[PDB]
Amino acid sequence: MENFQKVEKIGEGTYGVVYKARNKLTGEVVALKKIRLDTETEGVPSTAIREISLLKELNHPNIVKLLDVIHTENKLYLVFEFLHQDLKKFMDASALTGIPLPLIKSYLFQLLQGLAFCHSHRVLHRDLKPQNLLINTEGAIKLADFGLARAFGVPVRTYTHEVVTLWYRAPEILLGCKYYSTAVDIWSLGCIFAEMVTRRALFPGDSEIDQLFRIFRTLGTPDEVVWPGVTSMPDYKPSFPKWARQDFSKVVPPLDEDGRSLLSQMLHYDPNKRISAKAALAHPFFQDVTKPVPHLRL
Ligand SMILES: CC(C)=CCNc1ncnc2[nH]cnc12
Repeated sequence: MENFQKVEKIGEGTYGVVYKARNKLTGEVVALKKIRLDTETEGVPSTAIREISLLKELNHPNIVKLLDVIHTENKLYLVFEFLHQDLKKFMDASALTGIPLPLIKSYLFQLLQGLAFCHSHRVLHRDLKPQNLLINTEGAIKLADFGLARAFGVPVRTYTHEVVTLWYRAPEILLGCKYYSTAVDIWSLGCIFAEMVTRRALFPGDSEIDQLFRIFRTLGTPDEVVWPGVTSMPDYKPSFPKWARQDFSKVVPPLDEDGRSLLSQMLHYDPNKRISAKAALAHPFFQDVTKPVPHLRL
């Protein structure tokens, strides 16, 4: 765009390149995202424009602010508030010592607040992953790209030919449910929570079926007792191997009883039984939550 001076390429997201750019008028550094490469023949649907415009109104201190929407030359650029680091980078940087529990608890608490806010307005993210969880020097964490999947139906091989991670995908999505709920976001967060604690991805599948079988090997193959209606799901197959559920004490050491209790509720098979963001904020796990300052050198 021309009202901005790019100052860097922050990377390549799901929808296009993300640049660090300086707004020439204001002088504020912002995150500029050019949307959808190649696949955009129509002239940018009025429908995505309308969904996006709605997001401009969704403001919360734990939601990365959508500053502007620029449909120029029949192209779309979303201007977001800029944050210096994402959680993926931070975790890689805390690989040897781990992220302290107090920090983990504060980050989870703030994430659940942003989520409860979006969920109350019937807005879903549906593509939560460490990469779109941004952190700053004050101890805050914010959810990036909330509601965009609804605007632009999420693909796997990006314009950069990159393969979209399935590691945080909820089982109802993997089994073909097309009317997914706010529960999908809680499943993803449960997975990110377990990853922060153990310093290893919970379910690093490399194909849809590998993703699903890794979930089954750990949580047990779902049946009609734990998930009523599972066997009627589109991609459900009577030929799925039947695996037993493992003990969470073995899955997420050394998380204490409160954390494991919370995690198991975030990881319920049945989307309807899964804990909501709102109820999770009330869990005993957060009784001693604080807001500590992270360790980052930019
Ligand atoms: C390309 C990508 C995966 C990196 C992280 N994204 C972001 N990085 C930095 N500032 C931002 N503001 C909005 N989104 C932001």
